[PDB]
Parts: sequence; C-alpha cells; structure tokens
Amino acid sequence: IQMTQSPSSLSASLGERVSLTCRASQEISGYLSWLQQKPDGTIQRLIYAAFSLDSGVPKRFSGSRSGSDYSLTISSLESEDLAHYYCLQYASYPCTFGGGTKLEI
Amino acid sequence: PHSLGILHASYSRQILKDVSLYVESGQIMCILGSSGSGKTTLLDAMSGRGTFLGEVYVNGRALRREQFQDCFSYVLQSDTLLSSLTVRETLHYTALLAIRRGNPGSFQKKVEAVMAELSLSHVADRLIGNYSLGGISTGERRRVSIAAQLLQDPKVMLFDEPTTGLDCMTANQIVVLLVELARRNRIVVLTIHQPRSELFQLFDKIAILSFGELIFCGTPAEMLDFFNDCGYPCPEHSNPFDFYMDLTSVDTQSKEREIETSKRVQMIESAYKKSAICHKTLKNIERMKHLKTLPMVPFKTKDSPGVFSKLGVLLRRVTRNLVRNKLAVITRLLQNLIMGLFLLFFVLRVRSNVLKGAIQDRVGLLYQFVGATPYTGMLNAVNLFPVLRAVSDQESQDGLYQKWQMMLAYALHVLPFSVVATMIFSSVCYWTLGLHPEVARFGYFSAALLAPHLIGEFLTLVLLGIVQNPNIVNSVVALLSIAGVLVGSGFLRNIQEMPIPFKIISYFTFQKYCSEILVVNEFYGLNFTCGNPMCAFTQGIQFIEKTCPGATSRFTMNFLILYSFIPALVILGIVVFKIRDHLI
Amino acid sequence: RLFSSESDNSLYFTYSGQPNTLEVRDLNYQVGIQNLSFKVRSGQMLAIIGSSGCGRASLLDVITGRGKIKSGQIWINGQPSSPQLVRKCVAHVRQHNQLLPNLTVRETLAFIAQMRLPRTFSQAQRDKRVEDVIAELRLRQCADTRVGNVRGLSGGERRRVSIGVQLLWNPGILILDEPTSGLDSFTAHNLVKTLSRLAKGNRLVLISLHQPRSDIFRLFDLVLLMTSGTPIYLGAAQHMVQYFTAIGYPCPRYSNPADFYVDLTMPGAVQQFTTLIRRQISNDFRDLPTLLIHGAEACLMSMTIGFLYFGHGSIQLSFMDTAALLFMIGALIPFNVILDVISKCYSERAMLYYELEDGLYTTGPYFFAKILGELPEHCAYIIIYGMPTYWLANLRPGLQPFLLHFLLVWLVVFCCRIMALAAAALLPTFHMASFFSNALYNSFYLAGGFMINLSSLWTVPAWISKVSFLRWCFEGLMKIQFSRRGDKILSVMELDSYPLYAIYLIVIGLSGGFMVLYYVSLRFIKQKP
Amino acid sequence: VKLVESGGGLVQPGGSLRLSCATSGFTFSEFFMEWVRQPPGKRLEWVAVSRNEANDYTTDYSASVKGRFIVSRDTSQNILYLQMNALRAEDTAIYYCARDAWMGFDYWGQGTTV
Ligand SMILES: CC(C)[C@@H](C)/C=C/[C@@H](C)[C@H]1CC[C@H]2C3=CC=C4C[C@@H](O)CC[C@]4(C)[C@H]3CC[C@]12C
Repeated sequence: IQMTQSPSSLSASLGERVSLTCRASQEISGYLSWLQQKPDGTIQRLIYAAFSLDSGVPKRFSGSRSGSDYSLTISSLESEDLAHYYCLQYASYPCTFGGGTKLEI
Repeated sequence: PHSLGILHASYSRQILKDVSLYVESGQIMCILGSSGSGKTTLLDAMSGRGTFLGEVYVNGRALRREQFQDCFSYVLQSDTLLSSLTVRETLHYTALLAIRRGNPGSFQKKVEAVMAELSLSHVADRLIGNYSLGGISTGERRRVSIAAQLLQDPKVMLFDEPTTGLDCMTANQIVVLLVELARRNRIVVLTIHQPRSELFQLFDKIAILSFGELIFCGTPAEMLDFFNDCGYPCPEHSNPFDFYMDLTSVDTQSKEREIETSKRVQMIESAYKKSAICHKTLKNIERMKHLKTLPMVPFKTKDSPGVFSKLGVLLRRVTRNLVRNKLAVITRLLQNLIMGLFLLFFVLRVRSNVLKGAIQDRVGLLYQFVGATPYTGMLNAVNLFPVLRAVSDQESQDGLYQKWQMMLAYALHVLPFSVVATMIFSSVCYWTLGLHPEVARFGYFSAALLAPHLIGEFLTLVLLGIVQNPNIVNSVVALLSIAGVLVGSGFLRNIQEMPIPFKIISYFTFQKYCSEILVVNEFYGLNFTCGNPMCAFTQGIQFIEKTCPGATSRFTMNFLILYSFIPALVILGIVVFKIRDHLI
Repeated sequence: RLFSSESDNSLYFTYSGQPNTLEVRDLNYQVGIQNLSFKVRSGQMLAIIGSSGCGRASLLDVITGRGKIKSGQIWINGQPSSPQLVRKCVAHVRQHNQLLPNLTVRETLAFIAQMRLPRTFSQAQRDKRVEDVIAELRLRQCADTRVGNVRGLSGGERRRVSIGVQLLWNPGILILDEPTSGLDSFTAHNLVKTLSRLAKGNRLVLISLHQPRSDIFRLFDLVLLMTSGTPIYLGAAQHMVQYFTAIGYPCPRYSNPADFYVDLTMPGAVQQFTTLIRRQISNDFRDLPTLLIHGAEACLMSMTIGFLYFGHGSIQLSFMDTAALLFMIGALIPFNVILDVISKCYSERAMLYYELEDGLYTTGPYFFAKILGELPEHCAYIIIYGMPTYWLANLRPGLQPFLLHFLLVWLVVFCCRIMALAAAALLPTFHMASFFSNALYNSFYLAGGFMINLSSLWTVPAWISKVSFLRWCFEGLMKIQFSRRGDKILSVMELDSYPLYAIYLIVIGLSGGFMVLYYVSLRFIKQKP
Repeated sequence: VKLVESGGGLVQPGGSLRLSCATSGFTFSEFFMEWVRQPPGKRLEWVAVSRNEANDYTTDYSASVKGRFIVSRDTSQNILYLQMNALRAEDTAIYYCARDAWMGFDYWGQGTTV
C-alpha cells in the first residue's frame, strides 16, 4: 500500500489552521496513524485509528476522512507545531509510511 | 478413423482466445480450467449452442455452425429425468422421438443394445424415482442419460462435468465408462473440476484453459515433460492435476499476486506456443484437412418424425409418467373435492327459504368457487409442470422436439383429469349444498366451474413458461385470481356502478362471465321469504337484474367467451414457449 | 512457491489459560464409527480426512454431542463430555455461514462480542477484543464493508468472519466442518494457513476435510484417516506415506497420498434483547429492495381497493358495497402478510437455531426483539395500506372514526403477523407452514361476518368466527361506519352484540394467545433448517 | 513508557554494529518491539520486528535487510538489540525503536545515527 502525503511542504503562521492529506492505494478501513517528529528527533504519535487522539496530545489536532483520503487538521497553530508529519497505514502487512509534510512557519 | 479439429476458435467480453485442439477416434480428451477459464463455453461452441470465430473440421470437411447439432452429442451435468418411469420405457420414448423406422422390434433392439453397452440391463425395468428413496443410483441415472444420448449412434460426444455431484467411486466408474466408450471408435471430450490422481494416466490428451487461453494440450507424459522443461517439475505425491492447475491459474487475492500469476501463466502459454506440441497439432489438423482420404462426416441416425407423431409420443410419455404417480393423481382428482368439502363444513346447506342468510350464503359460495377453482388449477400446474419443463428444456437442445409441443401435450393430458375432478367435486357438493336441485343446472354448474380450472391452469402454464421460479408464479396467479374475482364478478361492486377503467378490466376477466353464468343458473327459478331493508329481493330474478341485468340472455355467449378464453390461453402459451426456447 | 508467502506470521490474538485436551477412547457409533481413539492437545491441528460422517451428522458432531447413540467415551479438558461443558469450552464453525448481509464485519463482531462477553467487561475491552479478532484473521482491510452474500465480501473473507464470530469469546477448542468448501485453491491455502496459525497458539484446532488437493495435505500437522467409519492412520501427515511403506502399501509417484489412501479403503436478558433488536433493526433498515417491495405491495393493494370502491363522483357507495369494501380491507392483507412473514422467518431459521444452540440468547429476549423489530415496518405498512383507503372510498368523515379504523386495522394485521410467526415457528418446512397459515386464513375468512351471515353456523364455525380476527375486524369496521347514523342496519344483521372496546379487547386477546403460541413454539420446538 | 536508543557510531561498510534500546515503563515481555530507520532522503522504512512472549519471541525483517540484520531482546533487563552486519551500503539512517506496529507505532524513542 502506497501512502501519498500532500503537501510535501506547507508554510503557515500562528492562529492559522492546517490540513494535511494522505491517500492510500488500497482500502485501510481507517487504520491510519498520524505521527509528529520534532526537529530535535523525538517522534510522538499524534493520532491513532485516524480519528482518535493519544493521551497528552492537545485537543486541537483532529482526524477526518473524505472518501479515500485521510486528513489531519491542526486548528489554532502554535510555534510548537513546527515539525515533520507522517501518515502511516497498519491495516495490511508490511507497514508503510507516508511521504511526509514539513510544516514550516 | 474419425478426427475432430478446432482451429483458431474465438468467442465474444471475450470468452475464447484462439483455441485449437485435435482429437481422433479412440482417444478421450479432458479439459481442465478455473472458474473463468471458459471450458463450458468451448463445449457449447463445439456443440453449436455472440460472434464465433475459428473452424471446426470433422473428418476433414469443414462443418458450418448449423451442422454441429447433427454431429456432436452434449451430455449435461443436470441429469433431468422423469421419476415415474422405467429405464427401458425412457429409452424407448427417446428412440421414438429420435428414430422412426417401423415395427417396435427395431426400437427394442436399439434399447437393449444401448443398455447392454452401458450395463443397464439389470435396471431396465426398474423405476427411476429418486436415489434417496429407493430408485436407481446417481451413476445409473448418468448411464441412462448417456444411453439416451447414444441412441442416436454418435461419434463425437462432449461431457460438461460428468463427475460433478457424484462420490469418488461413482466418479471413477463414470470416467472408466467414458474411457471404454471412447475406445469403441468414438471421440469423447469431457470437462472436469478436480480430477483424482488415478485418472491422470487414463486420458489420452489433457488441455488446460485459462481465461479463454489454451495454456497446454497434449499427452500426460508430454505434459509432465513440458512442465519439467519449463522449470516446474511436479513434486512427488502432488497430484499433477492439482499442481498443474495451481501453476496455470491466476490467483486473485491481491493486485501483486494477480500480476505475478498472470505473468507466469503468460510465460507458460508462450512456451507452449513455442513448443513442438502445438506445431504438431496444427500440422495434424492441416494434414487431415488436405488428406482427401478420410470418410465423410458421421451424422445422426435418422431424420425427425412429423409434428403429430412427436406430439403423440410426448402425450403418451407424460400420461404414463402421471398415472404411475399416485400422489399427483390424488392431488389432481381431489383438490377441488377438498375445497368443496371445506366450504360445505362451513355452510352445510343454503337456506334459500329465508332472506336472513340465503342470498348472502349463495353469493359467498359462488365467490369462493370462482376464486378457488383457478387456485386449484394453479396448484396442479405449479406442482406438476416444472420437472416436465426442465426435461423439455434439456431435450429440445438435442433436436428431439419443441417446448411448445410439450406444453400442448401437457394441456391435452391435464384436460381429462381436470374434467373428472370437476365432475367429482360437483357431483359431491352441488346436491349436498342444496343449490337449485336439477340435472341441467347441475351440468351447467359443472361446466361453468370446469372452465376456470383449465383457465387458471393454462395461465400458470404460461407464467411458468416465462418465469422460472414456481413460487413467484404461484403468488402472481393467486393475486390475479383474487383481483379477477373481486373486479370481474358483480357480487361486491355492482359492475354497472364501478368506475370506467375497472368496468373495462372486468370485460377481459373470465370471472365476470363465470359469475354471470352461475347467477343465471342459480338465481332464476326460486323464491325467497322472511317470515324491507333486505327483503326487496324475495324473487331471484330481482337479484339477477340487480347484479347482472341482461345476463339471462347471455348464457351461451358467456359460455362461448370462456371456451374461447381457454384456447387463446393455449396459443399464448405456445408463443410464450417459443419466446422461451429462443431466450434461454 | 506457487502460493502467496508475503504475509505476516504474527499472532495477535492468542489463547491465555491452561492447555485444552480432547481425548476420545474406543468411540463406537451406529445408525458407522468403530473403535475410534485419539488424543489431541492444545497447540496441535488435527485434520480428519476420509469418509467421515455417518448420515445427517458428521464426526465432529459426534464429538460434540449432536446427531445415533454412543458406546464409548469422550473427554473434554480431563472431564467427561457434557452438553454444558462442550458449549463452554468448544466452538464450532459449520460449513454454511449464517451472517446478516446488511451488516459490516466490525458491526457483526461488535454485536457478537456484546452478546458473548461478560457484563463486567468495559466497552473499551470489547472494542479491543473485536480489534484483536480482526487483526488476527487479517480482516483489517474488510472491517468497514458489509458481509452481503448483494456485493458484500468474498468467500474466504466470509469464512474468516464466521471464524471470528466463533472466536470472539476466546475458545480453547475450535472445530471446523469443511472450512475450504467452495473456496478457490489459493483462498483455501490461505485459510488453512490462518487455521494453522491459530493452532500455533494455545488453541486446539480440529478440521473436517474430505479431499485435500495435494496442497492442503502438506499443511496438516496431525491427520486422522477414516475409511467407512474406522481409523487407519493417526499421526503426522509428512510421515503417513512412510507409515504405509513400512507395512506393504507404497504410494505411487505423482499421486496424492490422501486420495490414494482413501481409495485403498452475564450479560443479561435485557442486554440480550437490546443487542438483538439493535442488530435486527440495523440489518432490516438497510435492505432497500425488501422495504421497497413491501411498500409497493401495500400501495398497490390500497390503491386498487380505493379506486375499486371510489366513493367520490356521481354515485355514492351503497350499503352492501360499503360492507364488501370493509370486508375486503380486512381480509385482503393476510395473504401478503403471511407470505412476507413466513419467508422472512424461514430465511432466518438456520442463524437463529445455531445461535440458540451455541447459547447466545435464552429464546426469551429473541421473541420481544423480533416483535419490536417487526413493529416499525408493520406500522409503516399499516399507514400505507389504510390511510390512502379511508379517503379514496369517501368513508365516514371525522377524526375519531378514521383513527379507530386505523387502530383496528393495525391491531388485526399485527394479530395476523403474530399468527404467521407462530405458524413458522411451529412447522419445520416453509411449504407446511404456508399451507397451515393458508388453511387458518381460509377458515377465518369463511368465518367472517360477510358471507355466511354468522347465523348459518351450527357449533364449530360459530366458535371459529368467535376466535376469528377477520370477523371481529369486519364487525368493528361496521360499527365504526354505521353506528349512530343508523343502528338498525346493524341490528338486522348480527354486528351489534359486542361494543367497540370489547371488540378491541378481543383482538388484543387473540394477539396475546398467538404470542403465547409463538413463544411456546420457539421454546419447545427446535428450529431445525 | 520510555524508549532510549543508544549504540550509534561511525562504521563504514565491511564492519558490523549492535544498537541497543533501553525500554522502561511497561511489561517488556507482553509487547512487540520494532526497529524503523529513517534515511536522509527517504521518508521512512520499517526495518525489523521482534514479537512478544506469546509468539515465542520470533523475529522478522524487511526484504532490504533480510539476511544481514538480527533483532533480539534481553528479557531480564528489557533491552532491545539490533545487530547489523555488512551495513552502511545504503543503511545510513537515524534508526528508531518503537513499540507496536500492528496497533499503530506509538511511544517512539529518539533515534541514533549510523
Ligand atoms: C430461496 C428463495 C427462492 C426463496 C427465499 C424466495 C422467496 C422470495 C424471494 C420470493 C418467494 C415469493 C416471491 C414473491 C411473492 C409475491 C410477490 C407479490 C408480487 O406482486 C410481486 C412479487 C412478489 C413480491 C414476490 C417477491 C419474491 C418472493 C417473495
């Protein structure tokens, strides 16, 4: 399963909202994960099951599904959101990751 | 020696793609394939059953697409046979429908020969019935079908999965029987689903189809050698049929697996096209085409007898099949009697001496009769016809007879039983109910209830000729009878006051004329009493004029309308069965 | 090499607990199986090949206790076999899937887990169990698609869904009857690999297979060869041929060993009711063709009756015409009602029987669940049939008479539906139930107050009319239409011996009697398909 | 839950290197453990997985490293070990140590460059 992440790079500022899209080549039935890799190197799973949020994650991150696309929506962006974002499928073996999105400010 | 050769056969969205085979007399060729291989399509194309390409040379001569039925036999896996018949009688009927020579001695000779050839002499006088109730076994039914097909003395026989539905022992016995039949100077081409390992060395040629592409066709030893040189040697204890079926099948459980399996199948097909076996097959085809020495194309035994002869043969066959089933005869002769007894249990007599329940009970009885006689006819039809329809559909593609002939024979053989059943029901219930005791009125009542029985039976026959599922036909005929007895009869709506569309619809329903006849026959020559709200009809003529004013002068007209509705339904059934045989 | 091997060999849902054992000792079965004796343990997969199964039942049905008398002994987890111990420790996957087509995999698994897992389990625990069952059987790419037999899923996917339904409660012993029946060779190979992976945990898997096509045989861990009821070989498959070569029966080259050696010869009643009614509603409200067919039937009959007895225009409806219209309104719906109800009941017989045998519900909540699931569509049918009939015929104007007519028609059709349910639950065959329902309908129709006057009945037809809902419907409609207008036309006939509320109470009592009959039929009669 | 990678260093092709992952905060025997690397110009690539105790601690690797990488665990100290041999052909990455592949990659570490 190929995960196409759009866009590869995105630039915004504080107060704005962002929406990153991931398209799967096959049906994953919502078994999608959104991961955040901070610039230092630490990776933290922001969203699991494409709709649920992990413990300790701000409630501004949300997950939506439009047809065959899964969207991570970050409302009320902050300076701490400058990091890489990756979509990941785990419904079929092997686990493949997305292209990635560098959210710049 | 006879020879069959199929060159560059195609069919279309595309089911066949350049299939070329070559069989000779004395050899048995088997064809394997997956769900979407199209071996059944190849068999139907060889037997001559939308655009078809390629050529089919039988003994050198190129057969047109209209000469396939008179050259090839086709045995189906359905095995539709009549239960209430013997093997000898079934084969005799088949020979009579196929051959027409003279004295029955020749037909008896042919039947005895085809029974001794297929080991059917011990069950020659045994009833077919069902294999789970005391009848012949499934292998015996398959042997009876093969004997009925061989009665035409063929040389090329195709089998569409003759082992599907049988146990391992019966399947092996059927395969051995087909091998022995092929060994007697005959070409046999059969299809199989999953053959056992012991049959691998039994067939002379093994063809493989994959999505309409011929992946391989040749000798089992040549098969093993070709698959070994291609890089896939069959492992020990692997049932080469199963291994070579998994090797040349397109696994569709993912999109990568599908591409890989398609590439492997295409590689094997290209290797086979580059192999010497396909070249040898094409060379043998061209050689036996340009040899100018093989005998002529072996066709069927005889022509077909006249329409009347086949009609009488089918009539006798259906009559013998019916009169030997006691349950069917009992149902046909007692359905109307059971209905009349159920009504009598509730009425027990008509009190035509007092208006408290006289007209009410009489109208109820007439309505129930008119609504129940077509119901009984539909029950009889839907319960007894489907097996005859299946047998007719199976035996019409063989060139024996037409389906409309079978339908006409069914009508002719259900006529007398329906007449007898209506007569019995009437003679039992009419006098017990006390409905205007007279003999002429008795006969009029009998005829006026016999007509709707045949009408409903023939309507159900038509609907079964168009529609396959008998339950939908049952429900549709029941609803139609209800609507016709509701709108047609003037018992509940006072026809001279109903809307124009319903008034026009009532003129096309037999229930209207039937109820008019029944009212004229029942309410004419008697008087009522109550010793104003309902006693203004103390004479039956007043109720007649209220329900149907001028029905007294339309007795013969309504009778003629019903007895013309009957043959119109018969002819509609003929046309419907023509459309059926052209649409299947 | 020819089959797919790019898969995941991970076990996501294993069995936690003591290892389960199954020891049979000198099993004798007649009316067949003679001196059968094997002993399997958790972690092993046993495939029974050969002519296994005497008649209607099979060998694993003999092991569980279905089926025809035993003369040996069967042990489950070191204890003798019992009808309770089997359903407590053994799960059964028959060869015929009984799954609702309009539900998805996730919804079906959630319903089965809510009806199977104990009441002390949290909702997160049930969701985690469903997710583990989905991940273990590799159904994560199909959890959001329906199980329709309809597009639905594939055959192997449906078999995996059935295995997950039978695996949600984490059984220690699993048995399957012909799992690869009707599946493609590659799909059958993948299903056998999945079953071997399930056996690789702490589970004891038994499989009943007739003919392995020389690829399924290579995946067998332990095999049991049966010929005409007696065992010949018991052990590993890869050594079977060897076991026959050392005794004087060598397997020929290019011959499947199996073929050759066979030819040689908590949670609670209220929760159960809620889950059942929710599942039934979710399955029925998504069947658009059936709902459209029922609505078309209702609208067609209502329009036919209304335009046949059209009361507007030049001439008004006569008294006899109005009586005939009321009687037809009362007695025309039972045909289609019986047809639809009997068809829906016999289309759901196998699933209900198997869920009652497995112990999902205690046949008490299922009754109320089915009734309250039939109620909404029944009310819609009653609306569509009755309301565009009262106005088309130009009946008695007003709000109270129309509402009373509607309520009486609703109650009578509900009674007919309950009678159909009882007739379906009392008889095993669709044709016998249809014939009995048609006989009862014809009896109640002849017992109506329109054709035999209710006075030309000596003893028995009078009582039949007294217990006929059609006669009471006709009498109630006559009283609503003619009383207080008026009553003397009611008094010349016999439609004036019971008040309206008494007729309603009698209809309710008939409905209750039919409900009791349906309940005792569901309780004391086996719903065998 | 805490994942701490270590053992990253400078080893050109031809040698070998063993990376370590110090897990803490959960039962190490009842959870999977994955190594997933990230090259500079490659988004992400799952490398290896080592299953829990219920799976008898079997391992699996991707086709890119199958035959050269060996993942194992120290059930006494709860430490993941990844021995890479004949490495640095194109395996220069920031290898990460995560917990659950099938339940979504959660509780990542910090990564070590090699
Ligand atoms: C195994 C199959 C063959 C069984 C379950 C079939 C039963 C159903 C599908 C069949 C049997 C009776 C048929 C049936 C009866 C009555 C009518 C009323 C008619 O005005 C429209 C067709 C309609 C609505 C059809 C629909 C299809 C039915 C309901």
